[PDB]
Amino acid sequence: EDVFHPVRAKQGMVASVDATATQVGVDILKEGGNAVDAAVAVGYALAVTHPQAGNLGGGGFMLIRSKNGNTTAIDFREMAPAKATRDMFLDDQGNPDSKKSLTSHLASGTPGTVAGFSLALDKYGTMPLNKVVQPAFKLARDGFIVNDALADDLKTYGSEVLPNHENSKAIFWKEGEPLKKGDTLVQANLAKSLEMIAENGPDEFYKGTIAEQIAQEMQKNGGLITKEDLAAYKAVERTPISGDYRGYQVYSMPPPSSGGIHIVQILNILENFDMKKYGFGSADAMQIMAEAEKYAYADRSEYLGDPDFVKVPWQALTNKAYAKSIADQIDINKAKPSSEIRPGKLAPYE
Amino acid sequence: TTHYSVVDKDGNAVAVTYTLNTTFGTGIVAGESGILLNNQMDDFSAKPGVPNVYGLVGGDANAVGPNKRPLSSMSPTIVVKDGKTWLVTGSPGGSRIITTVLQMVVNSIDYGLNVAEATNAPRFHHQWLPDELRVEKGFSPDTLKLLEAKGQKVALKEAMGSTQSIMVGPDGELYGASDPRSVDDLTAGY
Repeated sequence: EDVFHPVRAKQGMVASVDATATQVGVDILKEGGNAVDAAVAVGYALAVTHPQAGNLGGGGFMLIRSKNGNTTAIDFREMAPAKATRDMFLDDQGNPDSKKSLTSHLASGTPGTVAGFSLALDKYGTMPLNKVVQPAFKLARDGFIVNDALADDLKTYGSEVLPNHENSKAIFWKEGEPLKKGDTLVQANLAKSLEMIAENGPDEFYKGTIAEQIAQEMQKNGGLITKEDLAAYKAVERTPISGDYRGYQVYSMPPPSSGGIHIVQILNILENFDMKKYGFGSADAMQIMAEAEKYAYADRSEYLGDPDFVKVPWQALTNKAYAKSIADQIDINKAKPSSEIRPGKLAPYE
Repeated sequence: TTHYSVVDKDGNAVAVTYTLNTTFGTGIVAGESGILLNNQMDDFSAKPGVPNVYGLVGGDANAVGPNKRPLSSMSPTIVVKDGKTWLVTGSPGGSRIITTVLQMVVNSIDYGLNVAEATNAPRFHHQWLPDELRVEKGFSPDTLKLLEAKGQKVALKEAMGSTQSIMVGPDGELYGASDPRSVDDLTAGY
């Protein structure tokens, strides 16, 4: 009856953008590690097999829900350097320069991935860091075959930045061209970094040799990340943002992410409509959702930011009465131009 | 960004979304560490009212500041049914993460699609500014004409996201789905 079939398993399962990383996660589960152990192992593996986004030099979020229902969020989003300033990306005329925030050394925030994975592993995992890093270490040391996904990304997106930096080019470029499908990608330097983290712990990244390498890279090229920045970084466990949609409870990331709040806000709006009745791919369902989305993004532009710096009115934004006031504005037969939509007035729902 | 999901034999679940921001980030490796550096700073509002790479805008709340965490759209998500973990999902896509995940939830709850069906279904997106109803290939010409008649400004663009999800059955059985939009990915278990 179905055209599309899910993969099935009776014990454990891992879903990721990379076959190798997924298999690393499954093997960890088979060895007895829990979901967190496997998640960290996958995260480290992707930092090697999916350099496009898997990383040690970036940041992210983790949602954890124990078998007992305990649900929590881990914020390991990058922190702007201590020397960062409000107008740092403006040119002499006062206009933002996308080059500065996307391709220069000023575009980087202090990495939180290593801190986040260790916070989760130490509190909710069962295996030592060395054990979950080992798979990634071997992949970096011995290398892996470049597949279609990686080859395509290196050629398309990589060409715009990788060959412009000596150290990056030495790793991802070959014979003057991006590595091709079938080639073997060995990352010896990354392997060393992984080995040191495995042996010395997360401090290796934030206070050790890696920290020194990051600080120097920045200092020599006009970047701002310093050793003080790295030593001051910290992942933060925060309460998830959640809601109730037709009896289902939805949990996602809280500020510094806008995801949880707007997903809940929009679901709150949609709850006022008989979505099932309209059905997937119907003009009515798409109309209602497109309109609801407008109000959420308008609110996003005004009320969302790092909660440690600004008070986010999350209660009001996820308030069902507020959602109802928005739903009553949606005309299923007439879209409202964005020019007529502004951030909502939250006072009545504070 | 890349997202991955995990559910173990005991029923514990984890959803992780992490990133360098754009593909390969700055493309800058940190010295001899072999580690690529992120360009997450573009997620801050550089100037009130001016859009960033994803067309998102801001003001004081998301303005750049020392030690501040730039606003994200990353949404690792878990939906609970009958008191138990039911759907574990998430996806990359910058500003589109919110709507892609939203659609996974709506597809699962309102349309009763299995995890693979919800994953392979086409996606649409509207982020207020720019004022356009972005759509992927896959929607009926009849439906798109009705949307235009309603006043929507339909814009056919590149595929959106890469959901990597796991749905948990009432008996603990696991169902998973990788995204057709991403080649070489995998959902596997035991």
